[PDB]
Amino acid sequence: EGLGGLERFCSPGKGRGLRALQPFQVGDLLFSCPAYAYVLTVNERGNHCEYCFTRKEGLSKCGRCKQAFYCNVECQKEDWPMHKLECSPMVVFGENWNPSETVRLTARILAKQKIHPERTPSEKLLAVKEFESHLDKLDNEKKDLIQSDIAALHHFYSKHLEFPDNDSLVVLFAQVNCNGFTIEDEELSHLGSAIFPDVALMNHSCCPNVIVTYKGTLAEVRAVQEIKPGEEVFTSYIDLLYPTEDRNDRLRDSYFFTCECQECTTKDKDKAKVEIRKLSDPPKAEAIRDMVRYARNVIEEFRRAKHYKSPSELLEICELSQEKMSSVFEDSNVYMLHMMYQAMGVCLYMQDWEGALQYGQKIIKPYSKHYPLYSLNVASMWLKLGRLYMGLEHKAAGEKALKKAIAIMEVAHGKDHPYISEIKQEIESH
Ligand SMILES: Nc1ncnc2c1ncn2[C@@H]1O[C@H](CSCC[C@H](N)C(=O)O)[C@@H](O)[C@H]1O
Ligand code: NI
Ligand code: NI
Ligand SMILES: [Zn+2]
Ligand SMILES: [Zn+2]
Ligand SMILES: [Zn+2]
Repeated sequence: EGLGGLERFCSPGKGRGLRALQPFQVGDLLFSCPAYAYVLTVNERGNHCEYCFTRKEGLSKCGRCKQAFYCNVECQKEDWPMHKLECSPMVVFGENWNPSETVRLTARILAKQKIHPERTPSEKLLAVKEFESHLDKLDNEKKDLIQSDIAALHHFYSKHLEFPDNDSLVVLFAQVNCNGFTIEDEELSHLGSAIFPDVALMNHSCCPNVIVTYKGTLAEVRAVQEIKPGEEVFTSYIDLLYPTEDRNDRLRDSYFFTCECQECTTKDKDKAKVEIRKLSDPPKAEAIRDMVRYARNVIEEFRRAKHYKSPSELLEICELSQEKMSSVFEDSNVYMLHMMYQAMGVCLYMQDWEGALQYGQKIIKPYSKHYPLYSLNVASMWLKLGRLYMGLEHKAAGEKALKKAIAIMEVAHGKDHPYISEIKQEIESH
């Protein structure tokens, strides 16, 4: 089956890719991909529906496990062939049931291949079986991690799946690591993980021409730039706030390729991204190389500390790190912004609304200067600052920030996306 107005071609040096045949304007929808296989992240059960992802109050709990909710019984029955892979296992394993989301999603992919071997509507251009794996590029540490996931798959999903051999399972796992998507809500909060075959056919660019948004469990690809007939459709696979070197470190590590787009070539946004303090005695080169090294290393240590250190301690880390950095860097620097965004999140947990709003206010502007025009990160930030304002009863400011969020969202999600009608109703109440 073909996908209208688009075409799968051979992108030189980028393997298989998707190009446009007709023109697409900013905001236009390229295509929609129903999810081939998906799973709702554990920290969201009860909040969202396990079948359609609809966010609602009062959802039908599952009688057997009491850990899976639905809007009604049609969603419960419709989700059974997939939920049964964990209902009983969740009750029998109890506190020992902790498969990694990657393992859960892969189990669902195996169940899907068994129930529907034929090509699905989610595979009109690219098929799950023909996914790029990058297995020959794997080293021993990465092969060891894929081995731990195969051990988890067998350990938790043996009641129903018919596993092939380790050769086939390390391939599928490499394929999921290369083409698996993560679903986020209107605030970029993680909801789940899914497999979107046709969507996984678009290569990466740091200057993307399309954004992927989700309408429930449906992928929607909308043009954020003008796409002319014959030019490739490009998506951003990573967080575009960081400098070139950081971006490619993530691209090479996770996707086995070194981007070459205009941005990675000329590195225009790099300067402002690593703004140095216009001091009287401007910092020395080696001082900057040393500060970038320290910053990158503390990013990693904070990722590690978020797993056992109390919020007070984490906040102390963002403050002390921002202290030591503020001597070479400007607050617009992406490393100061990183520590600040993390601090704002910690305040959001502690329910220190005013502290979270203060940090947000400080972050938003540089955030706009660093990301593209239509960026889901910028929109979700405006959305968060807007709901912070409205919660605290700052109607004027909340209305301004919310309007900014709807500005970008109308392009990315389309003007009729339920998220937008929801924010508009959010403006008509406080
Ligand atoms: N800009 C780019 N430069 C080189 N390779 C790219 C690229 N963008 C995507 N890729 C390749 O695309 C894979 C992502 S899945 C995207 C489609 C892929 N080209 C395929 O034929 O199946 C990456 O692992 C990498 O191999
Ligand atoms: Ni996770
Ligand atoms: Ni991706
Ligand atoms: Zn539902
Ligand atoms: Zn259940
Ligand atoms: Zn790039």
